[PDB]
Amino acid sequence: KKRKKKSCTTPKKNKHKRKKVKLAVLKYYKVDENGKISRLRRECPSDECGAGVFMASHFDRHYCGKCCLTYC
Amino acid sequence: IHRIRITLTSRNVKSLEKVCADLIRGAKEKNLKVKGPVRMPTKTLRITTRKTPCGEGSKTWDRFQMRIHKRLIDLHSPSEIVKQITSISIEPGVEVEVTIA
Amino acid sequence: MLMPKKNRIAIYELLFKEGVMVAKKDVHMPKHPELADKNVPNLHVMKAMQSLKSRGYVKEQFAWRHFYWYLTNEGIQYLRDYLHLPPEIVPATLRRS
Amino acid sequence: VQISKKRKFVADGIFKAELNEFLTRELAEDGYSGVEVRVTPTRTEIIILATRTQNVLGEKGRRIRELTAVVQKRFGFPE
Amino acid sequence: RKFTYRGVDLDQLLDMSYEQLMQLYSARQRRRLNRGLRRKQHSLLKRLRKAKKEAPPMEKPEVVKTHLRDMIILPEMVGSMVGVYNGKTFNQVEIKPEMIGHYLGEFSITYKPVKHGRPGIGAT
Amino acid sequence: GHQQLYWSHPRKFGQGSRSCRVCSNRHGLIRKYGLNMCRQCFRQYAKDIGFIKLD
RNA sequence: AGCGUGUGCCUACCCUACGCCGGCAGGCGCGGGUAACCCGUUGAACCCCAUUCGUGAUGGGGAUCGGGGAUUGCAAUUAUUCCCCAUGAACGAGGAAUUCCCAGUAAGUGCGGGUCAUAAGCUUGCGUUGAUUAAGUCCCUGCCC
RNA sequence: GGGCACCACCAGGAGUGGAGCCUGCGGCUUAAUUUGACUCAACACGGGAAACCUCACCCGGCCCGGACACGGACAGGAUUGACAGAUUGAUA
Ligand SMILES: [Mg+2]
Ligand SMILES: [Mg+2]
Ligand SMILES: [Mg+2]
Ligand SMILES: [Mg+2]
Ligand SMILES: [Mg+2]
Ligand SMILES: [Mg+2]
Ligand SMILES: [Mg+2]
Ligand SMILES: [Mg+2]
Ligand SMILES: [Mg+2]
Ligand SMILES: [Mg+2]
Ligand SMILES: [Mg+2]
Ligand SMILES: [Mg+2]
Ligand SMILES: [Mg+2]
Ligand SMILES: [Mg+2]
Ligand SMILES: [Mg+2]
Ligand SMILES: [Mg+2]
Ligand SMILES: [Mg+2]
Ligand SMILES: [Mg+2]
Ligand SMILES: [Mg+2]
Ligand SMILES: [Mg+2]
Ligand SMILES: [Mg+2]
Ligand SMILES: [Mg+2]
Ligand SMILES: [Mg+2]
Ligand SMILES: [Zn+2]
Ligand SMILES: [Zn+2]
Repeated sequence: KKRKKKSCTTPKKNKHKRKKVKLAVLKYYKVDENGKISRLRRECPSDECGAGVFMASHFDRHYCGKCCLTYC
Repeated sequence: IHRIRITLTSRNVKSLEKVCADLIRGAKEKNLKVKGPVRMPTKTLRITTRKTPCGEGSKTWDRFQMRIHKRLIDLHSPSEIVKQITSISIEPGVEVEVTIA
Repeated sequence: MLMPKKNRIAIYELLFKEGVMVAKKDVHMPKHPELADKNVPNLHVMKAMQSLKSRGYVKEQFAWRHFYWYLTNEGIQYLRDYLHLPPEIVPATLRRS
Repeated sequence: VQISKKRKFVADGIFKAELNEFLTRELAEDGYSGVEVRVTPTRTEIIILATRTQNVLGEKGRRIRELTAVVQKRFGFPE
Repeated sequence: RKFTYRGVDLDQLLDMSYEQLMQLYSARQRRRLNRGLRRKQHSLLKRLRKAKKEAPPMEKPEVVKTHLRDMIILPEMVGSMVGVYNGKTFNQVEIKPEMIGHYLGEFSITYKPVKHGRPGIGAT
Repeated sequence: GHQQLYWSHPRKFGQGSRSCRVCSNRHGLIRKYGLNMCRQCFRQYAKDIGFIKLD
C-alpha cells in the first residue's frame, strides 16, 4: 500500500512567540534624587525566591514565576 | 565436629560423578565418616517451539530439553578439613555448596 | 539537546573518571543507575554520548540492548580542557595497575 | 532471598550467550574465536580465545583494561 | 406516574450521599463507586454543574462535550446536555431520569447499522 | 503540562509491559524460567544457553 | 494416576495448607515452600455400588434472553471472567462427497505446560479404561525403477 | 511392463459433511472494520485467546528524542517553564 496525504486541517496552529522586553531589570527599582532605591515588585515568601526573585503585579493577584505561588 | 552437607549441581553426569568420587576418596583418606553420595531425582526443563520464524508451511515443532542433576554428601567433621578437601574440588560446570546444618 | 549544565558536568566527570560508559537504550528510564543522587535521566546520558560520538570524542558499540562507549585520545583532551582538569589527571583506564 | 536452581542455570546460560555476542561484535576484527567463563568464589575469570592477542590487549594493555571495565558496568557484579 | 428508582423518587436521590446510592446501584456501579472517581470525572461533574447553574429559568443548559464514555450517570446529571465522543463525532444526549446507573457510552453508538448490498464475485 | 501527559498510561501488565531482551519485540515471547526472549531469538541462542534437542 | 509448574534484573504479576464468615461465586486472619523438604500420600474424571425417571423434544440438549451478587483491572457499555434464580431454540444419527488409523494402537476420560493483571471450545504433553479388523494388493490416488 | 505407500486401497473402527455454538477465510457494510498467506505445500496459521498497551487502521491534540559543520542573532539577554481568566475531551 501507498500512503495518502490528506493534508487539510485548521489552516495553521501558530507557536507561541515570547515577548522581547528591553532592560526588564530597571522597572523593578525606583530611584530618588537622594540616591535611594525602592523595590517596586514584591519579593516571594518562599525559601529560594527570597531576595532577587520578584513577583508579578497582575491586575488582581501577585504571582511568583519560579514557584507558582499566588496571592490576592 | 559439625554435620556438614555438600550439595553438587551439574548439567552433565560424567563431571559430576568424577567430582563426587574425588570428594569421597579425599575425605575417606583422612579417616572420616561419609554418607552418600545420594542422588536427587533429575530435573528436565522443556521448551517446545515452532521452527518457522513465520506462520507458513507444515506445523513442525522443536523440543529443546535441559537436564539438571543433583548430589548430596554428608560429613561429620570440623570446618577446616572440609575446606581442605573442597579446595581441590573446583571443576568447570559443577556448582558445589557447603552448609552446616 | 537542552539540559541543565550540572547534568552535563556530572556525565563528563563520570566519563573522564572511568574512561568508559554503559547505557541501556531506554528513553523512559527515570534516572541512570550509575548517576544516582545526581538525578540524571538516562535520555540525557544517551544524547550527550551521541553528541560526543558525532564529534569523534568517543567510540561506540551496541550489544543486545546496550550502548558501550570508550574514550578517545582527542576525547580525553577535550574533556580535560572542558573540565579545567590539571594535566596530571588521567582516567583509570590509562593506569596499568 | 535466593532464586531456584532452574532460574540460576538459565541465567548463567543467558549471561554466557550475551557475553559471547558482545565479544564477537567487539573483537571480530581480531579473529575472536571464543570465550570461556570459569566461576570461582574469589573471582570470575574470563578467558578470551582469539588468533592474535596483541590487538585484544592493545598498547600497554589498554584495550583489555577497557573491556573488563564495561563488563563490570554491564552485568553489575562488584569490582 | 412519578419517577422512582427502586422505590426512591428523584428528590431523595438528590439528597442522598454516595454511600447511600451505592446500595441502590447494581454490583458493577457499586464496585466502581467503592473504588472511587478520579480527577477527570470530578472535572466533568463540575463543568456540568456550572453549565446547569447558568441556564435561563425556561431554557436548557449549554451542551458540555466529553470523551468519558465509561462515566456512570449519577442522579445529579439528570437534565443536562452532554456531547459524548464516539470516536468521530460528539453525539448530543439529554440525560433522562431513567438513565441512572448506565454509562454514557451506551447512548452514543460507535458504528453505523449495517444495510447489506449485493454480494460480490468472491462470494460463492 | 507535557511532563504529566507524556508516557502517563500505566504499563504494569499486558503485552505493552514486556518485550524481548535481545530485539525488543513484543510478539511470541517466552517467559518460562525467566527467559524473556521471543521464539526466534531463543531458537538462535538455545545451544549457547544450554537447551539440547534429544527428541 | 502420570508428566510438570511455583515468590520474577527492568517487572508491577507465585503455588497454596489450616481456622472463622457466606447458600455460592468469594472475604478475612494466620503459616509453609526459591522446593524428593510445602501445597502433596497431587483423595482427578471416566469406571464401580445403590436411588429416582420411564420412550414423552421427556428429569435428553442447553442455545437465546430477564433480574440480582462477586472478583481482575486506571477503566468492564459492544455483556473480561465467575456465581444464583428464571427462560428453555434447533437437534430423533445426518445427501453428493470426504478424513485419520494396525496394539497399550483407535476411541472414551480427565490432568499439567504455552498464552495468562483477568484466561481455553486452541495447541503441546501426561496418565486412566481399552477394542473390532488385517499380516494382503496394485483396482483407485500418488511417487519412483 | 514392474516396485512401493493406511498423507493409497482392501477388511473394519471413529468419524467429518446435517443441528446449535465457538473460532479462522471470503464477501457485504464502515470513518476505520490494519495486514500476510489461497491445492497437497493458505483458511484454532503468523505461536494472532486484540477492553487500554499490543497496533501496524480511523478521528483529534501535544513533543523533538532534527547529531554535526557553516552563517545570523545574543549577558543592554539566545532561550526555558508557569499561576489566574479565556480556551480545550483534558490540570496539553
Ligand atoms: Mg425439554
Ligand atoms: Mg429438558
Ligand atoms: Mg445483568
Ligand atoms: Mg465493537
Ligand atoms: Mg439454570
Ligand atoms: Mg485421501
Ligand atoms: Mg489439554
Ligand atoms: Mg491457563
Ligand atoms: Mg491460538
Ligand atoms: Mg497403482
Ligand atoms: Mg474403506
Ligand atoms: Mg462427534
Ligand atoms: Mg457428522
Ligand atoms: Mg457441522
Ligand atoms: Mg475459505
Ligand atoms: Mg498494515
Ligand atoms: Mg507431500
Ligand atoms: Mg488472522
Ligand atoms: Mg479477549
Ligand atoms: Mg474501554
Ligand atoms: Mg489509550
Ligand atoms: Mg486498541
Ligand atoms: Mg526544542
Ligand atoms: Zn516563589
Ligand atoms: Zn527477540
